[PDB]
Amino acid sequence: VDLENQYYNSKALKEDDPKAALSSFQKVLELEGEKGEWGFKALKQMIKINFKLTNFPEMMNRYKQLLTYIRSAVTRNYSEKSINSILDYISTSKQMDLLQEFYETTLEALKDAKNDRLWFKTNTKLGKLYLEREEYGKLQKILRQLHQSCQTQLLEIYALEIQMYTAQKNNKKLKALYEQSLHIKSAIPHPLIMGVIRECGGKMHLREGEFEKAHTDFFEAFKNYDESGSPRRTTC
Repeated sequence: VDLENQYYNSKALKEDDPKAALSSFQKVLELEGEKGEWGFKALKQMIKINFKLTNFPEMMNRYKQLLTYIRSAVTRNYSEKSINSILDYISTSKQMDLLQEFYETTLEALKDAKNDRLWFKTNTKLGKLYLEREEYGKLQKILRQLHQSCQTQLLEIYALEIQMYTAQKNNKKLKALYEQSLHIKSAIPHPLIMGVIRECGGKMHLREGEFEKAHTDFFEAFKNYDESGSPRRTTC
């Protein structure tokens, strides 16, 4: 039944040059869409060539065409892996000034209650891009959504909150957040985050006057920064 579409997708996959190949992928899409997993794969390749060579708004258009096979046609797992890989390619190639908008459209299209890690990790990395952008207004909305997703990951949300208030320079809030973050640390995996909050916890203890607790905090933070790497290792 799908014997044709498979072959035309595989035929358009070759060619090397995007000249005439993109129109062939468009012909694969123009076969009446009935499945349509092969149209998704055709557009996925179209995306893979578009941001890598020349024009970007066309990539945004074809990515918006990709964001229709999330719930219907193609399964959530294959779409998750495809979006993740595509986002990694753009992150390695170009910077925030294009990537942030694609992250935003991805989160705008993923309006689904069953999205657990799919919503979270995208919103978290967008939060990091919004930290690099020097935006703190909409970052609070992002952090509101991330905090309300639970009320492992909560410590990440607390680490982003602390990262925001480190630039905002609100000491009392950072003290409250660290004292709240100590509760979640009891049953948790082993990432870098555990040593990030501790750095602030050290500085806070220097602000209050407790130098021994600051010493232990900076020692354990330095151990975590030794396990991950520099630039914060030397400063810690």
